[PDB]
Amino acid sequence: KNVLKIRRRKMNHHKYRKLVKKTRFLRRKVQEGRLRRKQIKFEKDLRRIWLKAGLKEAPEGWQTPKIYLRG
Amino acid sequence: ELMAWNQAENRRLHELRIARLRQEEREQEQRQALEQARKAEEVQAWAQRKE
Amino acid sequence: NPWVQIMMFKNMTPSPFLRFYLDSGEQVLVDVETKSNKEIMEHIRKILGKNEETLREE
Amino acid sequence: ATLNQMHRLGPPKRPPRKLGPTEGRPQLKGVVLCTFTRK
Amino acid sequence: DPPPSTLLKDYQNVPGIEKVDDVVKRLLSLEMANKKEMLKIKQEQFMKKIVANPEDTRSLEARIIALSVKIRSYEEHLEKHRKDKAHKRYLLMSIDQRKKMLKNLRNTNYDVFEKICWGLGIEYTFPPLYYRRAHRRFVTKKALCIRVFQETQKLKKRRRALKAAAAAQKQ
Amino acid sequence: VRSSVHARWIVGKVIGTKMQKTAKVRVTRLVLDPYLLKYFNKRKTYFAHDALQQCTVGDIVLLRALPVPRAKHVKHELAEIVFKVGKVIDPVTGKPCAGTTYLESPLSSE
RNA sequence: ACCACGAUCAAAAGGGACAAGCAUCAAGCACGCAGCAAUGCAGCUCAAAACGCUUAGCCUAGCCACACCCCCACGGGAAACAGCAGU
Ligand SMILES: NC(=O)c1ccc[n+]([C@@H]2O[C@H](COP(=O)([O-])OP(=O)(O)OC[C@H]3O[C@@H](n4cnc5c(N)ncnc54)[C@H](O)[C@@H]3O)[C@@H](O)[C@H]2O)c1
Ligand SMILES: [K+]
Ligand SMILES: [Mg+2]
Ligand SMILES: [Mg+2]
Ligand SMILES: [Mg+2]
Ligand SMILES: [Mg+2]
Ligand SMILES: [Mg+2]
Ligand SMILES: [Mg+2]
Ligand SMILES: [Mg+2]
Ligand SMILES: [Mg+2]
Repeated sequence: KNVLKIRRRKMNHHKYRKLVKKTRFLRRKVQEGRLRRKQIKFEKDLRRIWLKAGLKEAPEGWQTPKIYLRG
Repeated sequence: ELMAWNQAENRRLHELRIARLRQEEREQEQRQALEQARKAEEVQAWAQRKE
Repeated sequence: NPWVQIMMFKNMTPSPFLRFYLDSGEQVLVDVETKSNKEIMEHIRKILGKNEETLREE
Repeated sequence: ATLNQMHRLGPPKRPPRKLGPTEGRPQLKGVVLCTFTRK
Repeated sequence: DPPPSTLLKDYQNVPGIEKVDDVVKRLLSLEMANKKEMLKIKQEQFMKKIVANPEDTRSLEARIIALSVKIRSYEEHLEKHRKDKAHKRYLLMSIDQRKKMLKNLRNTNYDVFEKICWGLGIEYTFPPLYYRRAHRRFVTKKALCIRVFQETQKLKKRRRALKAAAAAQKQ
Repeated sequence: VRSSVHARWIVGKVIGTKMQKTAKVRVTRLVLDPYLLKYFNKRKTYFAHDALQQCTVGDIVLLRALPVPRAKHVKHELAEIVFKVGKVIDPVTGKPCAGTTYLESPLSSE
């Protein structure tokens, strides 16, 4: 058979890889900011829980971990 | 009256079941007799080969 | 009989049987081994089904 | 699909209908900003 | 494991095997055989210890015992061969097949199911109701929600004593 | 004889025994699929009071409605264990069975 | 009329049932049980779709909801045609 459908996908993937290459430093700064907000959004969800349960502070000895950092 | 008739229908079917099971034991015993005979020869043959 | 619970059980016993639970608390055991499906339907109609008169009235 | 599969998914769901440029309305009032010709 | 001096399952019931030379006893023992021969002795030991009819090999009990011996052999194999993915697969499949057998034995013959579990040292476990990844966000939140519950319970008990104390003072 | 509970008699399978004196029972009913006109099982959970804690996960039980619910979710009591898990007694013969095989022959007691 | 120790009608309460789309909303976070109580146990819901977001008055002899807004209406904002005619 022909390979015209494969060729369309080939070009799409090539241009995508080429776009990612050109903007890989901007995309890295954007990804970092998203992970920071993701961590903040997670921290708020846990604070909402203990606050809606009647507690005024986090459970004694509880520290919310950083679950989105590369480390 | 219908519950009593249903209990009587169950007893009738039970008598047929006991008759059916007795005829199956006689057949089971015949088969079980041959298998033991065959199984005994195969053991004696296997025992003689090992001896 | 949309409001009657019907539950099926496979291979739990050596022979097939129907059991009905009545509001009084009585239980009706119907042995169905060796019976055709048409005989089972006619049996349970006789012992626990409304007769044609009771249905005509309704 | 099997009957069990058709049961699980249920009746086919139509895609929500897209509203055109009139936003599902027969006519709209407008104020002319500019006139021109198109090829 | 059975002692190495144990005779093979085939030669254990031949007449006069106890009067042969010691050399002949070594050649018909487990010491001079492959591991598969030692597993046949283990299976026979479990069959006589557990099942009612040790000669019924097609019963659900015998299959669980036979498969349990294979499972132990795979575990011993993988103890020495930890990167053997082929045998790691056979072990996990065999464990799953035994659980399916135990489920069907528990449903049909509970008295025999109990003797199989005692005899083979199996702790039957019911499967989890849901299969879903416990990722970091869920694991952390579930831990926090349990700590919040534990703290709320303590505070609710310190609101019982103060109310109790004040009520007594009125008297 | 009156009760405020809707389901007066229901049979189900015990799926939980972790509550004190309470068995969690899965009850299945047949429901007609209006489009396919085929009946499919619809399952509902009922809590049943089990005073003697005699219920085992997997046994078929008969539940009777209580006159009034004894708890938020406990509206029924254990009336009868129909099929004890792995210890079924054949109702037609009264003999113990393991699946489709008899453990004691009906011919033993004639 | 009066009571029916009833009938009719019909609240509150208890049980059951009850829209659509989205699973890129997949976990909810106290949502259970036992006990006269004290208190004890750690459970409860959920891919057979919980929790959640969005859309919509509905199952039309009619029904539900609302009645300027703050779900409510002591209080507050404020000064009300979603009664008819009318602007
Ligand atoms: N999700 C469960 O944990 C679960 C539990 C019991 C039965 N099932 C059955 O699994 C099938 C898939 O259900 P779906 O389409 O809603 O899920 P899905 O395929 O959309 O997967 C969603 C979640 O269910 C899990 N899952 C997927 N297939 C499963 C399977 N065969 N058995 C168990 N878990 C599975 C996935 O790992 C994921 O956590 C259905 O037949 C369902 O009845 C699923
Ligand atoms: K309002
Ligand atoms: Mg392209
Ligand atoms: Mg009401
Ligand atoms: Mg899915
Ligand atoms: Mg998206
Ligand atoms: Mg609206
Ligand atoms: Mg208002
Ligand atoms: Mg107005
Ligand atoms: Mg007007």
